[PDB]
Amino acid sequence: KEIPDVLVDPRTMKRYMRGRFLGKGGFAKCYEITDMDTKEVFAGKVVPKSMLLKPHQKEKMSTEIAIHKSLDNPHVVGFHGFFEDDDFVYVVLEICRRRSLLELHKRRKAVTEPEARYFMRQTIQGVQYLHNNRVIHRDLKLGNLFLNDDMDVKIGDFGLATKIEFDGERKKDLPNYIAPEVLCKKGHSFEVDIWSLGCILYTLLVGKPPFETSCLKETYIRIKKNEYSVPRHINPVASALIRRMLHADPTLRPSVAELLTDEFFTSGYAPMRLPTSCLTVPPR
Ligand SMILES: COc1cc(C(=O)NC2CCN(C)CC2)ccc1Nc1cc2c(cn1)c(C)nn2-c1cc(Cl)cc(-c2ccccc2C(N)=O)c1
Repeated sequence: KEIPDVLVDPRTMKRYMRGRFLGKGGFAKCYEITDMDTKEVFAGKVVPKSMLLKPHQKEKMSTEIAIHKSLDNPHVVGFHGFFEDDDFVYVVLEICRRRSLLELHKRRKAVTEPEARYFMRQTIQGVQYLHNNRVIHRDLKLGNLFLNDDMDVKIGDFGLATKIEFDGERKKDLPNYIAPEVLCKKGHSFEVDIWSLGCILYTLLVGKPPFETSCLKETYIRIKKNEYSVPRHINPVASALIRRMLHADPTLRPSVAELLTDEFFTSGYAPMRLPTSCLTVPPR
């Protein structure tokens, strides 16, 4: 079914002109949308109701919107309202004009140490806010680390995110870099996100995923067993941090707060801004 050229809500009663198709994710298709009065530009996820004909799936999306709406941080995707007409359910989000950290990784392979510091730093900051407000992301990947014209990392996609309700809650229900305890159904918590970060750091510094195999089932074996190695070519202080962040036992992975203070960040060069050049070539 045809998607409207102009998107109006009812709510805020603003008109959104559907512009260039940016891409797709699952059932969602994302278009660049411009505010018809203010000319301000946003990135609107478009989901058809036909995708959420089930009440079960319809929840997962209204769980996600619930959490995202409450968020407000320079390292999280700005949530800017949601609405629906009869055919589609729309979500209006912060435009990130430099794709994600994936497209960067694929085009760059291994990035330099001082870069990964900059990207980790920023990502871990937004992960902190998330944890401070009692949220777990649970599907942290390079495709979720969005970049804008300033090269700022801005965490997105909460389709597998939950918010903890009581003190020491352990979650059992239900992703890319899933932790061992997510697999063994032993019950997960805040420390699954640290594992994703440990992975991301690896993937960045090394140039390939740590549990990267051709077969899907093979991957799940690799993780459970704790089957990885950091190539000798990596800085010891960096491999060290990587190894802690990937520890088998959840209760020994570093806390979000303990990450920033770690030698890795505080030992070598850590630039405060990166040029757009980095999207294709190493910085000089
Ligand atoms: C303006 O900067 C952008 C350029 C491009 C780009 O280079 N597109 C090319 C893709 C291939 N086609 C053939 C030509 C155009 C994509 C997204 C941009 N910006 C952007 C995207 C955003 C957001 C904010 N800003 C938010 C918030 N969400 N998304 C978002 C969300 C989901 Cl679910 C999908 C996708 C998506 C768009 C394309 C490919 C892949 C994906 C993908 N699956 O991640 C994007």
